[PDB]
Amino acid sequence: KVFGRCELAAAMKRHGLDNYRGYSLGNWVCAAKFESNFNTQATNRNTDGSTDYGILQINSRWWCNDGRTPGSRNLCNIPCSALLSSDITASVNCAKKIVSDGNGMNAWVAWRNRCKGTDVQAWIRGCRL
Ligand code: NA
Repeated sequence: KVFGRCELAAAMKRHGLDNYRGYSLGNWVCAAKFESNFNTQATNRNTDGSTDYGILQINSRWWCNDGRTPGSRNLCNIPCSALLSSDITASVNCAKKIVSDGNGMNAWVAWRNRCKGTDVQAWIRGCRL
């Protein structure tokens, strides 16, 4: 599923991401824009053999099982395919664990490089929230 900007903002707010660990909803929408272009089915293979999955490009090295990332963990206790669903529940629940990990949203390269320090509220501007 490819979400609209305001459609994703509404879904993330319903699932409790607005101000989760102090990160405003615009931070999460900005991260999803630059990680996946709002596409739940996005996948990207990394140099280390791990893969990034879904709207927030969550990595198989630590967070999910994809059956082909040797010596990796599954800290969200999910198959990586769960992160590709039209329903963002699994991605949101796993993102909450990731952002609690120590480096906050710096865990998302696209957030650090393209969202951090910018007018992230622009990403929810005009939305009926
Ligand atoms: Na894994």
